[PDB]
Amino acid sequence: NVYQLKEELIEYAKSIGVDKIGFTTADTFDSLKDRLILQESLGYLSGFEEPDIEKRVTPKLLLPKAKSIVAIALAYPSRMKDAPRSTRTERRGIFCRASWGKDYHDVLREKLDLLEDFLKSKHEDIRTKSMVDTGELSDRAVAERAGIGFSAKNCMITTPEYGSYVYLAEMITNIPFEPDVPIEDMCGSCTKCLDACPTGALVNPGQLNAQRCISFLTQTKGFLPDEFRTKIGNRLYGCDTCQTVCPLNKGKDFHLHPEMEPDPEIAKPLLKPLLAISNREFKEKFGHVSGSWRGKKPIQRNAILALAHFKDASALPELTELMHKDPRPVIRGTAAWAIGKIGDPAYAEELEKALEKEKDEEAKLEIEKGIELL
Ligand code: B12
Ligand code: SF4
Ligand code: SF4
Repeated sequence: NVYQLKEELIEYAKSIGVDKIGFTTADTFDSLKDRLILQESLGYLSGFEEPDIEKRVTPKLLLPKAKSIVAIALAYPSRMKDAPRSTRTERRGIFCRASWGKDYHDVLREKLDLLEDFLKSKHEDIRTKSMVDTGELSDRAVAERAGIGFSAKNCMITTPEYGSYVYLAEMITNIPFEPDVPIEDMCGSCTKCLDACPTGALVNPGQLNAQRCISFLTQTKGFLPDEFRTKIGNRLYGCDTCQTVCPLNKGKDFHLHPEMEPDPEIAKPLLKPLLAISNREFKEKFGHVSGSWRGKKPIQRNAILALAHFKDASALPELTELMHKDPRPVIRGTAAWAIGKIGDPAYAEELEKALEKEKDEEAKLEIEKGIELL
């Protein structure tokens, strides 16, 4: 009976798109509770995590009389088809693979709704609650305890077949499902991702300092610390370095979902046109990816940084214009710093005037940096 519903569940989920499905109890995550406290004690959290730890570790708190959690995983493409090249005159920024195509929040929400629609169709007083959307449980912890994948040294849930290139979601039920078994850790003594990390955010195997992680830094709205401005590179959103360097991700590129296929002109877009994009055009071009949930402001800021990284002298006029005209202190200051970083002394005069007019001390401080660089 219960076993039968489980088999019909697995069978149906694979037919609608789910690449891997797992089962676990609705018991509390004791090891997670301690880790969250420990990570915060060191200040290693990102601030994007859910504040209340109690809700994060107690499945029975979110859903009364719950006895199981069903975890799913969807593999996403790692290689882009017909990707344009970042030429000298036309530099391009890059979005992380976890932001290629349609937002995985919407895709995974659609799959769980069907899975809930499936359980309700049986009409057996079944109660569920999708833990996607927002956002309390630890998707990684649930996945590991449901045999979806093992927690690798780069904090990534790594599947044997699809590697780490998978989106995770789960659904709490009141069904006495029989749990699966956590798979063996296949990292061994390898430490490639730890050394390959540009900022050394992976201070320890399976331990991340999110404050140093580029993936988090690209999503911040304030000024980026100078120690990271030269290490962000051309990344507009997210960072795939500790995944691409991984041997378990070698030869892993699944195109099993058409809506996940990246649009190469927005996945790897030209840097300069992003400097002059409206709110309307941004929501139209990028509003359907995951990397737009903070707005255009952090992305535009990273475009300026990426241009200063490339020293695109042809961007100097537009950078100059943003320094004087843009209503955002973060943009004005970043542009000014970029102008100095590019190293064209002809624009030194225009930095001077802005320094007089600027009232925001942080932006005023950034202008003084660009002046120094010349
Ligand atoms: C906050 C957040 C971030 C933060 C920090 C993530 C982090 N590493 O802690 C930032 C903004 C940096 C980030 C980055 C990324 N993230 Co993110 N992020 C989240 C979010 C909202 C919560 C994660 C969290 O609470 N982390 C806190 C840590 C402490 O716990 P945890 O990693 O979730 O759980 C593990 C640890 O606690 C560990 N742990 C427990 N006990 C112990 C004991 C020891 C000794 C050790 C060493 C570890 C350990 O085991 C748990 C299971 O693996 C989740 C969604 C969700 N609701 O879970 C997505 C999520 C984790 N992120 C995801 C993605 C895709 C990414 C990026 C790859 C995006 C990108 N391309 O840049 C990077 C990866 C960076 C990296 N190397 O880890 C996916 C992961 C998919 C997968 N297959 O695993 C998730 C699950 C979103 C989703 N729904 O699919 N993200
Ligand atoms: S996503 Fe990039 S910055 Fe963050 S831990 Fe991985 S390699 Fe380091
Ligand atoms: S690079 Fe090595 S240590 Fe890092 S996740 Fe891959 S196998 Fe594990």
